[PDB]
Amino acid sequence: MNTVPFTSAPIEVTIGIDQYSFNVKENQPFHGIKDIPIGHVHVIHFQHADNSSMRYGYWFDCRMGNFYIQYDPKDGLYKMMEERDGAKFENIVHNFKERQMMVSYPKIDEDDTWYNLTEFVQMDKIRKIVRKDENQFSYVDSSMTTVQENELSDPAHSLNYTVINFKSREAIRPGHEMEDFLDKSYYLNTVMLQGIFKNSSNYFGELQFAFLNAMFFGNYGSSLQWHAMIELICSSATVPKHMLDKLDEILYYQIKTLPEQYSDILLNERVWNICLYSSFQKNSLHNTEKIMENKYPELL
Amino acid sequence: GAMNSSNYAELFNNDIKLFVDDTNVYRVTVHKTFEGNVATKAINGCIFTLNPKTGHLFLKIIHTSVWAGQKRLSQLAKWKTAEEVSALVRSLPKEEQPKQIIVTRKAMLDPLEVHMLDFPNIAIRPTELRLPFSAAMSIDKLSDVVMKATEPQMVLFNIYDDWLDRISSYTAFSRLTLLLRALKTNEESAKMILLSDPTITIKSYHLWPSFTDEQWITIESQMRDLILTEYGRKYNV
Repeated sequence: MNTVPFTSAPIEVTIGIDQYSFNVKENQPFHGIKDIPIGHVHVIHFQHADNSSMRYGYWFDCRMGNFYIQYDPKDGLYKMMEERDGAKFENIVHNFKERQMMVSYPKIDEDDTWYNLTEFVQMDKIRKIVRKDENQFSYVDSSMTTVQENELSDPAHSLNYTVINFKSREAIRPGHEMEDFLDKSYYLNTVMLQGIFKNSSNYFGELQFAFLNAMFFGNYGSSLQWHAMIELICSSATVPKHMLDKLDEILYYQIKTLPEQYSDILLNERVWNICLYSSFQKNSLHNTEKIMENKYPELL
Repeated sequence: GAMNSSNYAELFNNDIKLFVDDTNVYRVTVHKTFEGNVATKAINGCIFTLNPKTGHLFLKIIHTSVWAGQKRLSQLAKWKTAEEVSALVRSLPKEEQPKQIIVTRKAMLDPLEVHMLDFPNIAIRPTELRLPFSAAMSIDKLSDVVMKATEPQMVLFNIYDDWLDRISSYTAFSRLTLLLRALKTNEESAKMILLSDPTITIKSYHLWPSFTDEQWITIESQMRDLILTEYGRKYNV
């Protein structure tokens, strides 16, 4: 189990750790989160009590270093930092636990929720989407635009998701215009899977990282990317049997975890009615369709 | 963006553009079979591609053989249209390719866009206008060349005859569409009106009668009267 200590908490803030969150009061003696399951990626995120705008946070993996939070009063935010002195870090962690100033990552043992939302998410792939290679952890926030969005301004602070565009030369082979635009299997299986992602696990991981950025930061471009990756598959007549069964699980947990009140801005009506009822794959997402009908019948 | 009554005079500036109308590309007759089911029989059709500034019409004839062995023909027909319009553009000198293509039905946007990917700087636009180009097969000489075709074929016309020698393209297009509107709403009456007088003929190289300026005025007034009468009839107004 791992620990992320905080130096202090100088300002009132709601803290998230994966799908959990806690309110922390200004200068409350709060010094970090313990018991964080090793083995997965994690995200620790922030919403100031004063600015309900700009949710921001950090994706990280405890196997890649000792990470801690410290508020910066020049930049006005909780910053993730890495302690390179292992001994110094055990020393702080042990002292705070002894003083019991830390909340415990509150995992229910039956619950695979987080695993199921990050199964294919790798930290090495994250750090290519959020390029900032002097850091082992990755910063994301509400307002960061994607590379495709930048095309239709600052590249250091962009999300470099894989560009999908149904009306592009990439997606459409000359002479198979109608075929390739109605049946995207070529684009999914040769261009994207064999071409760019190399395997379905990397595809699935980006899909999953995109949803979680949409859900946790309300990142609009990340929601766009998520829905594009779903549509590409659902509009493909030929998809490995193993990918469809894994997608149905992937989406199930994503729909299951979403805040009910956010279903209006996080779920694109068109894409879901297409995938569930019109596409090639309309009969192949049996768990996803059942949970959508029972939780969000209005949207369909 | 969409073409509508507001940006209507853009059609007559010097930026090259084409209308595409696909309504007569896939044409069928419906009939009963011996067992008493219903079957369709396709007939030859056409793509109505038109430069409203100059009157040049590119009449691409769609031979029934194009459909042989295909499914979902009404959908196929939108993709064929896009394929043929693309081939036309590719066939034109650069300085002649259009800067815009206006589709008369929003279903053509996606197929043309896909087929026009090689021409990113040609803008594909829909329209809100209710243009009557589906009546183009009420123009005898056009219906004849489509119905007599024995293979795929492209045939060039000027749909304004020589009108532009005396009127602006604004006025030419308005006469064209008033004419086609009348043919659409009551074909028999419209045609009666154009051809009642045997002494006014159609030149071999023309589509319409060689009316004098004054006679065109009587004609246009008759077509208007026709259209309004048919409207009163349709709605009991």
